[PDB]
Amino acid sequence: NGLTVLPPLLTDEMIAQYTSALLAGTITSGWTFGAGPA
Amino acid sequence: KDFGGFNFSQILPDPSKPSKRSPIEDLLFNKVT
Amino acid sequence: GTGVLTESNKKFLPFQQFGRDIADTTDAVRDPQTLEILDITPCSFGGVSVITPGTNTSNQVAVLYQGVNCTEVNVFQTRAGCLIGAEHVNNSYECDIPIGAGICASYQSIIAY
Amino acid sequence: STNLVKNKCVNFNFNGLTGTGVLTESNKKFLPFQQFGRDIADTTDAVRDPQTLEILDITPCSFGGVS
Amino acid sequence: QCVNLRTRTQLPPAYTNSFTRGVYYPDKVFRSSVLHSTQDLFLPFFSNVTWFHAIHKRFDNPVLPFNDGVYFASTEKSNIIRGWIFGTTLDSKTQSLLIVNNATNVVIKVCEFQFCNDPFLGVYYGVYSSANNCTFEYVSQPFLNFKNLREFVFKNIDGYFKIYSKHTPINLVRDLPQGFSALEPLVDLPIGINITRFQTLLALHRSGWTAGAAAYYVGYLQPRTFLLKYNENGTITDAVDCALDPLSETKCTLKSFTVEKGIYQTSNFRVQPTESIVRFP
Amino acid sequence: DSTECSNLLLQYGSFCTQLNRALTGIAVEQDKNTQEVFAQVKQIYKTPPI
Amino acid sequence: SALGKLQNVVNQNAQALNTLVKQLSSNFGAISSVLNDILSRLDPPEAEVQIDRLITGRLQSLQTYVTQQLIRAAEIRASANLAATKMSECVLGQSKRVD
Amino acid sequence: SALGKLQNVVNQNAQALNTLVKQLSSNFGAISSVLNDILSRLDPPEAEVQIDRLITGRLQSLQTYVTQQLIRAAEIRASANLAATKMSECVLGQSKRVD
Ligand SMILES: *[C@@H]1O[C@H](CO)[C@@H](O[C@@H]2O[C@H](CO)[C@@H](O)[C@H](O)[C@H]2NC(C)=O)[C@H](O)[C@H]1NC(C)=O
Ligand SMILES: *[C@@H]1O[C@H](CO)[C@@H](O[C@@H]2O[C@H](CO)[C@@H](O)[C@H](O)[C@H]2NC(C)=O)[C@H](O)[C@H]1NC(C)=O
Ligand SMILES: *[C@@H]1O[C@H](CO)[C@@H](O)[C@H](O)[C@H]1NC(C)=O
Ligand SMILES: *[C@@H]1O[C@H](CO)[C@@H](O)[C@H](O)[C@H]1NC(C)=O
Ligand SMILES: *[C@@H]1O[C@H](CO)[C@@H](O)[C@H](O)[C@H]1NC(C)=O
Ligand SMILES: *[C@@H]1O[C@H](CO)[C@@H](O)[C@H](O)[C@H]1NC(C)=O
Ligand SMILES: *[C@@H]1O[C@H](CO)[C@@H](O)[C@H](O)[C@H]1NC(C)=O
Repeated sequence: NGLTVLPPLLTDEMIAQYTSALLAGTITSGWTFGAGPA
Repeated sequence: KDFGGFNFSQILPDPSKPSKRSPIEDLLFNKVT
Repeated sequence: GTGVLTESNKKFLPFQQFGRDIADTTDAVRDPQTLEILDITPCSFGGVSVITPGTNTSNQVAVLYQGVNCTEVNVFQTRAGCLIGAEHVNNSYECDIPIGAGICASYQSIIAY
Repeated sequence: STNLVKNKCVNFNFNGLTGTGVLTESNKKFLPFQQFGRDIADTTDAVRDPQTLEILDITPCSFGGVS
Repeated sequence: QCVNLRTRTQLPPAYTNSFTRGVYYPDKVFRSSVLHSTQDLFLPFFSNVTWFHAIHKRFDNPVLPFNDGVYFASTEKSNIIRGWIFGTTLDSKTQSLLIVNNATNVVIKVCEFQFCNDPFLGVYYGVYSSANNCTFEYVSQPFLNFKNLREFVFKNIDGYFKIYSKHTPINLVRDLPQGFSALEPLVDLPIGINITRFQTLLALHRSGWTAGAAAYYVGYLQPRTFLLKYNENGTITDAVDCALDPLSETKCTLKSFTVEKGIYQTSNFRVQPTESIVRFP
Repeated sequence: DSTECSNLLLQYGSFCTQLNRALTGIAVEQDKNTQEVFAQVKQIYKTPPI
Repeated sequence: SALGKLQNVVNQNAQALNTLVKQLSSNFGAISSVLNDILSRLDPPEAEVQIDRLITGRLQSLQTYVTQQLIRAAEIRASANLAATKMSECVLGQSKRVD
Repeated sequence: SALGKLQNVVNQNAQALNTLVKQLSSNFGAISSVLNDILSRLDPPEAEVQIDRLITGRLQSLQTYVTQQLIRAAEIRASANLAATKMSECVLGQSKRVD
């Protein structure tokens, strides 16, 4: 009836990849990666 | 303006301008229409 | 009504004639002459979006039909919909113009990636 | 067709178009066929006098809050 | 007086591109520095416009259906084209409109003319045989390598026949020039009669007869929306056809002639019902 | 698909444009929210194999 | 009930969509809620009035739905800003802020 | 596009005001959008109906505009509270909060 659902720009695998990158940075580099180079 | 080599001319107010604004502030007011 | 009639796998009881979904819209109907069940899918409707760079750079455009398969309208099928006028490349770049479902568009002709 | 007054808030009736506004002299150079004038918001802010071929701006009558 | 012309050479009419011509002022409202969207009878951009020639032996005077509106383009020198004929049956049974410009003055008449099969004017170096019931007369100012471009738009809405005109100095030899020129409304005519067919009037040159070099173009109007641009002086300088291409549709939707980089929602696509099915017991 | 209903609906003006614009703003806002929350690093770091 | 906050947001959005679709079934004081029935059963002078009643009821429903969607969008935006703040201060650094 | 955030606020406010003035030109199902035309062309028994239609349409438009302004005002208030927090914690002191 005219209703459409737009897909999200970030898919679930890409969001999971972002979380994986954050986890890898915080495990291997601590807080250094958040303020500059890892 | 003796600040040990630090220059703040771009953020301090300009005496030459009637609005008494900084060059950055003047740029910001110019860039908004 | 208006719709697309497809073969149905439903098991209508003999009294039952037309089927309604959760939202009380008629999603299945029985033909009164030959007792077979047909699904009624709503006709394809979607938004038409124009992907373009600045007019200073170029006048080329691409069109996105949201939620519409490519066979009911440089043709590329995305989850967001059918994209006409942009070539799909296998290389990955940063997002310039967001299309959706992980797909973005850029100008280099207009490419989608 | 009565006399035309300017710089006052009056009820204007130009060729069947009525309203209330201050009629002032205009600097808009109209084309010979055009009679009315509109702004961005589709409101008539300029008019051409039928008796004398001149252009007048209609500024709306003064209004504001009283605090 | 009527004369049959029997020295024509058979040739099909040509076709060419309209480009961005056929634009006129939709109303009598002055607008300054604004963009205005109008839904009127307009000629589409880059449309297929019919091309007719007058050259020597070609003498193109067919009778064309009026449709909802007519765009007439004239690449003219020496003023061969003098006027037009409008009506339904072009005889005394119905009432017809006649527009002529002879050597002295412009005459507009609404009469029941007994028209010739081949009506024309003549200059030495005959339009109708009778006019019985004349209901309206109007005398006006003179309207008039190819040197002159004369653009006219004729509309018949609510019993009012609108004539829009524009004169452009041109120097193109054969086809239409590419550019923009807004047509100012020239004559608002109160006729209140039915018009479905028209025919233009040419002028012969006598020294049999010779046809002067002229070319005209016929286009038809369709109901559509244009986005018009008004400058600081209130003159229309640019227009956008909202239904021509998706880029102009985006320009029409955003109400701007410049579109920034990005994705913009412009329309809704609905699959139209191809057939109607009835199923009864 | 009613033409008469749409013709009557046109008398009320740009309500439909306002509603579509608001929904579009919400839809882009959700993507902006997801970018703000998750896309805070521009390097995709990976763990060592051991 | 560990994941109640997300389920609440999903349920609210689905319920709003269901209510908006359900509002089409209401006639809003007209003889029928179906446009085709009104167009096929009545002359245009009274069918215009019935369609007008349907249009105003549906438009009121749609405006109401958009209004709660905007309010929920504001709430989700505030929650997302808080989540971004937690991601910046708790994950990408060590925070001295209590609780 | 450096100052896009302020420009979006200015554009939204101007667009809302422009749409609000444009809503006056809609008749909302009446014969005309001009009150003076209705007063001059019709008797008061039908004029009351026509002004009733215009009043309800314009009132709905104004209520919609006020609701949108309230939501935007809430968003700007949240942004201003964030800006005040940044002014207190980043300019008037050194902050240990990451990002
Ligand atoms: C601080 O910076 C300002 C601007 O960056 C300097 O002013 C410049 O001075 C040079 C030579 O003295 C001139 O050629 C430039 O035109 C000046 N720029 C402007 C914008 O005025 C200033 O000299 C620096 N130092 C101090 C101590 O103020
Ligand atoms: C020029 O030719 C046309 C076409 O043949 C002539 O028109 C015919 O006139 C006769 C008059 O008796 C009619 O009966 C025919 O029906 C007409 N034909 C058409 C197609 O309308 C016209 O009369 C000729 N001109 C002259 C001066 O004779
Ligand atoms: C114009 O129409 C003629 C036939 O009417 C056709 O042959 C020609 O190709 C058309 N031109 C264009 C540009 O479509
Ligand atoms: C106008 O004339 C055409 C044919 O000459 C006819 O079909 C049509 O019905 C007429 N219209 C009116 C309003 O008389
Ligand atoms: C032009 O036509 C008008 C009316 O038909 C007539 O009065 C006038 O004399 C004509 N001009 C010439 C030069 O014959
Ligand atoms: C039109 O002309 C014919 C013949 O001259 C005449 O019989 C008829 O009455 C006229 N009609 C009108 C309305 O004058
Ligand atoms: C507008 O008119 C002025 C003179 O009144 C002229 O200088 C200017 O060029 C005109 N603008 C355009 C776009 O033609």
